[PDB]
Amino acid sequence: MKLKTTLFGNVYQFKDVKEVLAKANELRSGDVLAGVAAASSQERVAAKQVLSEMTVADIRNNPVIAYEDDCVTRLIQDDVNETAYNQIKNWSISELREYVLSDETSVDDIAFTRKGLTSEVVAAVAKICSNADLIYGAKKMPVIKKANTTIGIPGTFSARLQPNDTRDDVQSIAAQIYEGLSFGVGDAVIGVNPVTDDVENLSRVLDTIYGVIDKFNIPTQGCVLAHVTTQIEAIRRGAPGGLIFQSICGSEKGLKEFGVELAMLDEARAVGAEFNRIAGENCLYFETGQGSALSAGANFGADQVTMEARNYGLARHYDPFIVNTVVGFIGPEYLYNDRQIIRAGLEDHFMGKLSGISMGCDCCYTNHADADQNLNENLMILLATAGCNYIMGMPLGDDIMLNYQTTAFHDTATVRQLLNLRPSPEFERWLESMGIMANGRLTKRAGDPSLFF
Amino acid sequence: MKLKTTLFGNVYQFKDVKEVLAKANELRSGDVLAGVAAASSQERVAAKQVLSEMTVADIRNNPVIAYEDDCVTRLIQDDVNETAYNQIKNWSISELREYVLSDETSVDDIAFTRKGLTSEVVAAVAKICSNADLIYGAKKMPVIKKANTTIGIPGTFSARLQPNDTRDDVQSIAAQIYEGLSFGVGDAVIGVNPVTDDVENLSRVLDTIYGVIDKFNIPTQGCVLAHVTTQIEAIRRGAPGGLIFQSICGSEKGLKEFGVELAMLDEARAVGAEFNRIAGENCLYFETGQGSALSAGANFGADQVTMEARNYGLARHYDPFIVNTVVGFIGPEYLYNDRQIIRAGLEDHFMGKLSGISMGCDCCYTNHADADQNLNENLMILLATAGCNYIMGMPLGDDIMLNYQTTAFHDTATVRQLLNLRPSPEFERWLESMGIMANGRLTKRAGDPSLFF
Amino acid sequence: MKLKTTLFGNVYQFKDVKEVLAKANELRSGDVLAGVAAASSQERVAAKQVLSEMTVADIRNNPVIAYEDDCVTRLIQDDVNETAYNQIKNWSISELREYVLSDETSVDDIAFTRKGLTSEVVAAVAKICSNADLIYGAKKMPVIKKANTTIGIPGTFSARLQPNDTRDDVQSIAAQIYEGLSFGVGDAVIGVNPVTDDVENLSRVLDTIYGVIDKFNIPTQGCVLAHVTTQIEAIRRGAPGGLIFQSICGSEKGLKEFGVELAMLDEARAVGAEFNRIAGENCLYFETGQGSALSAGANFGADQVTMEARNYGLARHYDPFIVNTVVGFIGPEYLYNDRQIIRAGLEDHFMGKLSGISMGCDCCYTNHADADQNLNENLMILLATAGCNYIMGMPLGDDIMLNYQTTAFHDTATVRQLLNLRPSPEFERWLESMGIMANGRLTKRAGDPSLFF
Amino acid sequence: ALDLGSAEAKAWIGVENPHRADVLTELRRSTVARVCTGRAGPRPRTQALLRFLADHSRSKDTVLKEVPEEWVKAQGLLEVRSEISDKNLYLTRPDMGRRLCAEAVEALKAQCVANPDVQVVISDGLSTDAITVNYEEILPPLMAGLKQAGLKVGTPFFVRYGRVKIEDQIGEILGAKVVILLVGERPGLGQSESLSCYAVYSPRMATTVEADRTCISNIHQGGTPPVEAAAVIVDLAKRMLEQKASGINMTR
Ligand code: B12
Ligand SMILES: [N+]
Ligand SMILES: [N+]
Ligand SMILES: [N+]
Repeated sequence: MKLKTTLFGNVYQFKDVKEVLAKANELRSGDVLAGVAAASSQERVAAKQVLSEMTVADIRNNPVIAYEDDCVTRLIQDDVNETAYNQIKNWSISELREYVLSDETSVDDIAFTRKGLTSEVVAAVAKICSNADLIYGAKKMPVIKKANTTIGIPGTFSARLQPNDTRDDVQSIAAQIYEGLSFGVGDAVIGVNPVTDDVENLSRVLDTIYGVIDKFNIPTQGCVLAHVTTQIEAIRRGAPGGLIFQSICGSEKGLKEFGVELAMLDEARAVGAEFNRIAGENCLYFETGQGSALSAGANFGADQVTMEARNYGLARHYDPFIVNTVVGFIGPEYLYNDRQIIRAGLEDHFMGKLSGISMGCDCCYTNHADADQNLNENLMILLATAGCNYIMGMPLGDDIMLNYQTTAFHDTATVRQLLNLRPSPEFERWLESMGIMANGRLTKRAGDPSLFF
Repeated sequence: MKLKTTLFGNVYQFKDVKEVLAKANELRSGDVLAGVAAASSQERVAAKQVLSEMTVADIRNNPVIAYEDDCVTRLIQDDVNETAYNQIKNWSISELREYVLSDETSVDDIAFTRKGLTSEVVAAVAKICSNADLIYGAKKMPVIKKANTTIGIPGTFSARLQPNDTRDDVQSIAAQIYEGLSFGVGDAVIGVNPVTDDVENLSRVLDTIYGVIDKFNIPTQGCVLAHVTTQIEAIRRGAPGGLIFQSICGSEKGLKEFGVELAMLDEARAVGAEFNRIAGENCLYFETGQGSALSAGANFGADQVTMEARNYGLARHYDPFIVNTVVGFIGPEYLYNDRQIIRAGLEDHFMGKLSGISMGCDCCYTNHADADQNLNENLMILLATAGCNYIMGMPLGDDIMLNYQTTAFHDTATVRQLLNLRPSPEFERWLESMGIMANGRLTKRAGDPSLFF
Repeated sequence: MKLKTTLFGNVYQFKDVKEVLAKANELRSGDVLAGVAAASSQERVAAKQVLSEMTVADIRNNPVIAYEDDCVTRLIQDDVNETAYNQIKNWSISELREYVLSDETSVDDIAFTRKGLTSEVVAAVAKICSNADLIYGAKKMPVIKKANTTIGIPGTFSARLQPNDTRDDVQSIAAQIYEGLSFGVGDAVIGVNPVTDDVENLSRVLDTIYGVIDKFNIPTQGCVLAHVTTQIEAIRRGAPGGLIFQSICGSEKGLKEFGVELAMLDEARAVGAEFNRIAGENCLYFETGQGSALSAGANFGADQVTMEARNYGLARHYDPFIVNTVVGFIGPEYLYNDRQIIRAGLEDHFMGKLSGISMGCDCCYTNHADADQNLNENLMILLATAGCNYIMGMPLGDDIMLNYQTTAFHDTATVRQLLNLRPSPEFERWLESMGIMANGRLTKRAGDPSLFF
Repeated sequence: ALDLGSAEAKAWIGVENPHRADVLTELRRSTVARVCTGRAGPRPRTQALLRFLADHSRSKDTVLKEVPEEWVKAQGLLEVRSEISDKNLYLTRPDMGRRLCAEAVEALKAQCVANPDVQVVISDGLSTDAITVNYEEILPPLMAGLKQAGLKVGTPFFVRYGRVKIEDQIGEILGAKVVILLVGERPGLGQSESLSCYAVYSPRMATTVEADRTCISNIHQGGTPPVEAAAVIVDLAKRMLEQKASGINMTR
């Protein structure tokens, strides 16, 4: 295989695939912090060309972390459909990119092709894609899942109600819930990030969430985004189960950083089948984001885009209901400004859709990064046109606990009426009977949380 | 619970739940052969009334075979969603039947309720259901699965192409393939019942099926209905795998009669994920039928309807692409005439749809039974109105090898054009491209196998 | 009116309306170069709050240039419907922003309200609007015009074919024409920016454009973007006239920099009515862009957003077929990076749609600015969701003459197929007749310029 | 007239024609979240957006403000810093913020109590205001309870430009049984005084993972009271010493 090319008469030679995957990335502060970024725009373009000329077999046979050394690599390699792989193993990444972008390629064609891929090959395609390539490519790759609502249908747009409080106070959490429901937010999940991690806290938050669900017969699901072990524990002891959440990393050492074993995710799948109040077949929830492996010292010289794609290969194994990247949650040391956060959000969603998971995105930023709320509104609309399955929702996007800014409840209603998108069909039926929505638009009395009183 | 009722001033005593389930059955020759049928029509109605008053917990806690003594009972009991069970454990079988038939009960309502049921409870509801109850109840309970074709969508009707031969002759098998495709048959599966059970014979038939599939780019899947062990070995050796088939029974002793372990079904699921040419996530295929448990001495004093319902709780664990009862495949010792075969067909399909599996039906009969071809035409139409996922297809319904008569290729086209039903959407697009079907109807050149030459 | 506000206990004093309008702008390099930007983010929010509390009369009565000293100010002030002004003269800028964004505000409501506005009031609303506000507000404000094609209909998306050459070579210009038509580009206009400003060169390019138009009976219009004086003289001499173009500025001193009198625009309107091959009643074409007034020293202490808004109040007087800002055409001295160019693009389009003109946008950037091609793809999609009337089109977006990068021919087809938007209905009918487009999508033979031979 | 930073602007209700305005004031009193601000179509109202931008301007300022050198000396604390030299590098080099500088390790072994059982470490992190506002309210009651009916309490010291993983090096250097790090969390929009606590039992730079720490976050007046947090941190260190485990390795 070729690891070198000549650009403008100058020869650009690279050491291995891991360097080609990293230097083909668009410029971001995380690849510079890892020392794997390209030195100039010429070497970045040269790395893209070498990457585009490598075959699917070249990248599949060279995982950034060895098989025998990483359980995430094993899971990705073991889950490959070898018949689908042998069909495409000799395709160059340039040909695979044009295959995904082709209008002659149907959704059913990609359904079998993506099974012959690994996360390293998925990341390789995103690296040689433009921003419009990432949006149009992901739009023609919808992924539909079902819990108590159906998510991912083209023409629909869901949103997670995120009611976080500085003390996990059930009065503050309920207040944000009635505000989000009045805007049509909550068909993805009503997920609470807990300021604590004790079992009696989770059950108290879950009892508050489901008290509202059972009161108005809301077709949705609840979740408290604590560690998966204490989620399993609370549900095993009587707490109402809906979605089971766990943060994931693209490497085994990254999972050990979060205290997560793969057996814990198998147990979450078994606890949900025995306990959870889910009509559909999908009840798991994962969240990702570039820079997690680098933060845990568990990237092994790989770039944060390749490591993020390994999240999607790991999540695909458990067929979750929803996955969303938290694109700008950490800080500028991994994604500095508006340009890098938008690019990462488009890459992450495209790679998640190419991996076959219900990919959403937390269009967000932090106050120590070079960004503002206009970035969240820029990316939320770009990803919506890309068919993003869902975004987050908070009052004005101000998280009083996580100390960051995400999208507002106004933002989901804006995207839905701007692009003529509907909620989940089960959730839309409830908003109509509640007098909150008509023809996908908010009624006059909508946006008023005192309507529920 | 009450094991007794007073009918017309006469007290009817019943031993256990097993006797009530058996005697509440409509009259069939298999229950008489099993010594479990009701002595009179009065006792049969008495067993129905006692059954209607027993709760869900009464029948969930009383399986016809013990948990510690049967792996199928363990699989059915362990798969129960216990939260959904506690919501309905106090409901009587009478209230559960009215709950299923209710127009105020949605598909998503049953989607969660059915998870709290066991196979013995599924049979209990069918025993107190009339023929129209079994039809209307199964219609409002659609089960949609997807391989290379989507099956079970309301308004659609699929069909299995069944090209059998007395010597597994591929030229005779291929002749029946072009015959079925010219009628629109084959969107469920092109499955061959093999004369021989050797690996090379299985691979030769598979190469013939997929040679036709690959030449015309047919969206469907191939299968050879041999034992699951030789199917797996042939696929491991390089034969093209589509659907992996295995006949199932509702008891561990019954599975031993066929030579099947539950680990064999786990392996077929793992082999299909690694080898099979399937775009969707469902790739397994099971066939059932009343009388198989009694034929193996593996019913343990239970009736053939309760034992058949246990096939579905077992099959649901593996989430297969298609299941179908072979309603009158064995002989009159289990189902005697037209009335018993029609009743069992409506029973099996309703119980399968209630259990959440993609339920079809081989509307068929044997030549030593009290039936003819007009029976198959009566049952196929009643089941099509019930939303039957698929039926079989042979030239005029005559199986030159299995020595029985199923439905014809003409029968699927008749059902579709009579009830305004379409094929699988992927397959319908292919028939339109082949000039065989336009607006769901056969064209002038349809029904002509020489069109493929 | 109040020129002062207290923010966090700190009193912020502002000189006049001109300083409040300038400092309320989002951070851009042109305002820093103009010495009118806010000193801190605190003062910027202070200028926004003071601006929100000022009434419509406060800003209508305080134009950045005096009436008696500027013919553009006279044109903007004389065109005001005084009855509509008296209805809204007491409304604050905060109430006007909420009035525009309101779902209870219809297109016919804004149709009359906008007549009582001036360009300085149009800029005031945009300054206190977020990026999503500029997008959703401009979407609900469609402006429909018609030449030989109808533009601006919601659900449609047009594109200008821009075939430029380093020597005005007609064979090189014609090559880019067949390239754009093969992608569906050209329903807005086939406009050539000329290297030379002589009459015979202009006529030669016009004969080439209309030779292609007449050969294939294309419903569209040709244009050569030279000075309006030499366009008029060439058309008077017999050259085929379609759209008559002229670059405009928001001040009389700015128009003098370009050598344009307001009588020249009256003449182009009179010449078009006598000579031009236009079926509709709109035949004029203007291009704008922030920084032109500051480049000519003709902003008079005003910011580039208020000066750009004055281009629209001037253009509205002549009711042209199309107007578009060339958002990043000049350089980084006026718009530095991706964030400022995206913001200005949303600003210019919202202000143009609020002023009642058929507002497009040349999503573009220069090579000495802090931008790349992924920026153009971000802005074209955000603006398409905002109902942008049209964008530009060149092969891969590379202008071999203007030395900048705009959107590609691929970009219009991507937007249309991504957002389910159609071309101009007259032009779409022609693309369908040419076998280039079917159901709003490019056919297999589309994108091939050799199709016209 | 209205100050966007005033309490009157923070308690503003923007719902135009409400179903129950009295209920709306009940939700507004129930949370710090920016609820009940109304809407202009599907977009936020003008005043609610203006207060958002005013809060972002204040939040962006607190990112680069350091705790003064005189304040850390006014608390009698030994100031020390990581490999980071300024806050601009601190935002881009988290690795350098997780290692003590060469002069840092030597200063620790020279002036701190050796082999303690509970070692308290106070650091700025990403919020200076979380240190200066909450310190005198939480530190006296914390270091009392650790001593009243207590044990061998180490010497406090301030780590400038520090990250959380630097407490693994501190526990290794000083041989501390339990290391308590009080650190300012990243700044929010409405407030920037959020203090966090990260505690680990006998850390090792080579084997300690992040899940080995116990986290108590949102320590401020709007969240967990610093006085209330002092009692639960002392109780925590007691259980980590009894169980000899921290993070997810503890019972219940
Ligand atoms: C950013 C963040 C993360 C980041 C950390 C990466 C990074 N470089 O910052 C990521 C996304 C990985 C993350 C993951 C998790 N987080 Co977190 N995290 C935060 C957040 C918003 C900021 C913390 C902060 O400002 N630290 C100060 C800076 C200066 O220190 P730092 O060295 O830069 O950051 C380190 C710590 O923050 C630490 N960390 C981050 N989160 C958590 C959670 C726990 C339990 C622990 C022990 C440590 C830890 O990891 C970083 C590297 O050392 C807080 C919210 C808050 N307002 O405090 C939640 C928070 C601390 N996280 C929390 C949770 C629940 C988790 C998870 C356990 C979620 C899950 N179900 O798996 C995971 C696992 C953490 C682990 N064991 O490694 C909870 C803690 C609940 C509790 N009382 O135990 C908090 C309070 C809020 C929340 N719900 O997200 N988190
Ligand atoms: N990641
Ligand atoms: N059976
Ligand atoms: N301008």
